[PDB]
Amino acid sequence: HGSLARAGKVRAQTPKVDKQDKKKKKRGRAFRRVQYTRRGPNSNS
Amino acid sequence: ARLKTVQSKVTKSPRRPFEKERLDQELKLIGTFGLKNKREVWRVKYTLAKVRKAARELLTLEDKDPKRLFEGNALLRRLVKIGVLDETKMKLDYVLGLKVEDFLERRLQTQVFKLGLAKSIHHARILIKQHHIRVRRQVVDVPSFIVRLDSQKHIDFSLQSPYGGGRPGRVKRRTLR
Amino acid sequence: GKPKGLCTARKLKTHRQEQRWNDKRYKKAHIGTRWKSNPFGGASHAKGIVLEKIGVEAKQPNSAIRKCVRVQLIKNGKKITAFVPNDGCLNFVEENDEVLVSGFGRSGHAVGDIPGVRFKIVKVANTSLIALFKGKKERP
Amino acid sequence: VTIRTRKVLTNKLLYRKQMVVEVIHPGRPTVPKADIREKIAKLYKTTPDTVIPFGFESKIGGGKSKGFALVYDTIDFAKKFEPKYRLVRMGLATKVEKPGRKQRKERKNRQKKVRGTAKAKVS
RNA sequence: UACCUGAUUGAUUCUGUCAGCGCGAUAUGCUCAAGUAAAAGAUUAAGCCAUGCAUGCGAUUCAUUGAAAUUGCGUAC
RNA sequence: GGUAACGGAGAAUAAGGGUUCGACUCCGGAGAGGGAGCCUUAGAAACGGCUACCACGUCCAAGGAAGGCAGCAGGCGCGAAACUUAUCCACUGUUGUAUGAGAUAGUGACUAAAAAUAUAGUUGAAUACAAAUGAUUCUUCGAGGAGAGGGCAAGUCUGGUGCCAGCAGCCGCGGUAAUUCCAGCUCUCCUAGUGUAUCUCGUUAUUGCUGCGGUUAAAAAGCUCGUAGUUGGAUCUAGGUUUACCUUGAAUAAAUCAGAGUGCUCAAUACAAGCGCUUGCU
Repeated sequence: HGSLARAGKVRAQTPKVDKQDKKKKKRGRAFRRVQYTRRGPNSNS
Repeated sequence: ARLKTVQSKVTKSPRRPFEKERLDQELKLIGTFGLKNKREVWRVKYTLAKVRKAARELLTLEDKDPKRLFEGNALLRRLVKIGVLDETKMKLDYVLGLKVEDFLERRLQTQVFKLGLAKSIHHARILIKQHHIRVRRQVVDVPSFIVRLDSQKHIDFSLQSPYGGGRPGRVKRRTLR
Repeated sequence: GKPKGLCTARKLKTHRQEQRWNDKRYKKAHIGTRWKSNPFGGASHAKGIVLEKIGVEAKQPNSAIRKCVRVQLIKNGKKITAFVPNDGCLNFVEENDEVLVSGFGRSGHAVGDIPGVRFKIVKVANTSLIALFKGKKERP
Repeated sequence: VTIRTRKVLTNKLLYRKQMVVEVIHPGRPTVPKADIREKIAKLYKTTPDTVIPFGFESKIGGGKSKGFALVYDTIDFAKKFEPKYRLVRMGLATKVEKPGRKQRKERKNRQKKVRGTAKAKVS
């Protein structure tokens, strides 16, 4: 059970993964325009 | 010594931060009139609500009240000169019918692309930012700038802009050099 | 029923003032011992030193050991227990350490499944615990 | 570089004239105050050293700009009712080199401690 | 804009609080293209202060224009 | 007796009725480390005046001599908490060369208004200023904060851990097939801002005068007498002397709040300004 010594266990066991690179998203009015044109939003399944 | 500087707020946040109806409606308004942020539209809503609340407070009084006369005539005057209120509709019982779209249409950003000075509203905004629009011999770089009825017909290209008469832009100068 | 006479203002006002003391909020805000009883003395943040670290059995039905640290405030020397947010952050807290502590959110009441813990650490060794978790910085 | 004048008041009790001068230099930079001075002098058929343009601020995008002007009856009245800094700026008078207030205050403070004629000597 | 929503139950209707929600004050995290106004050691310690300044300017001029000094005035604003 | 109390003008919130605060730019009061006593004067119980005591310092050749930043700027402490040991009388007043009053520049995401990331900077000019910087004209070149189960807008995608690590204001997720964690990939809110903590107001008709509730949810005294308090029946000219109360005026510093006009480019703001033509009118 809990023992006060197992700190960081899950994040230590966590397999390490890197990030991905994407074109700098449009900022401000361009972001609003892109969102409007694109107009669930995140329907994975 | 120095005094307190007088400040005042123009934006009032909605009581409900999230509701699909308001969210979608306001997004649609942003799309219709090119704005920067929801604060832009809340500013117009709160100006409209100040107008409507003052008009309602006035209408609570009878017709010929001195204050009612003065304030209502002044408010109808201001809306007329901006070009929001109709000049054949002179009453507060009728000013209680307006919307944010009305004031938003009276922004320079709309008129630029409306009168053919820009293709898109985004193009209009970037032109104003780059100082290629002028009004009554006055280069206004403020998209929310409020265009009166009189100045409605007094906007053309800047007298210095490459597109309004002037030195070629940086790209053109690079190419020539 | 309440009095309704046109000359009973004194009775109404006195009764209302007397009954305001039976209100938890009014009594809590006007008792007079608030400053002496509250560890922060009416402030929002405080500074202290670490003494030891403990694990608290989270309440039922939750099963876990929440990792808090016993701290001593510098303003008054009172002993409190402060929670160390985010994963594996107790490592960044070593005995005899200077910490900035703030309220947990419920104004002197315990939060969640952590029993008897009403403060939380906002900085350790003059560093933001969130920065330490996010790797934006390192232990001085 | 058209110049125009408005709000002209003849100050006999100050032996000058006060107006508002507007200079139009579209495209071009702000007018040199010397050029403004020459144009005002030609306008008012009076010496170019007896005319004082000051406080000239330009509007955005070139073009309009506003700054005040003082046309003086004679150089005596000019360098009679005027602060020294303006005369230094236009060269009528000259700046006098003076120590900073910090150093001068220190000097007077030490001069307080000393009595008699040694006050001048101490420095 | 005279507004509510989640949580006691196998389910229901209440009482009731807790939580959410809007504004403002103070502190603080991350971050911040340039500009305009602009608060700013009140909160606790009316605690202690190095160092510099913050009150000095008609009558009386045998010093070299006016120094020094005596008066007068102010320093209670 | 207490006040983590200077009073007011006012501030925040805000249907109405209110609740809370107000050290702070204006007005009144008080104090100059704590007390006390005085000189001068029209005016002081003055402290950038003196005298003594107490607390705490400073220089001494040890005989003596001194100090009062809750003025400006800075320093140490205290703390969650607050700026340059700068330039000037050029502006605003004091009787006017003098004015750390006052006016300039510095640090400054307190804050209020206005606004770049798509379809800035830089070189030297011109302006301003007591000098300056930075603003206003030309010319050389040349995206971050939170979030994504419900409240509440937005993923039952991929791997680890198996009630651990962690999240979570609340309800609740995590026990070997996690939409809530740890990651990776995805989207929503707001936006150069966005979170967190404490507190005020609304929400709260959960302090109820408007306006709550008391059979069983908290709440009718066991019952009666009784002073103060509160509240008290109808009735005086309908027809064909005192008060209380209501109406209207008088006396009522500004600044703020409400409120006309005016393109400071808009707005917060500010209280400006706007036409002819020069010797000007409003």
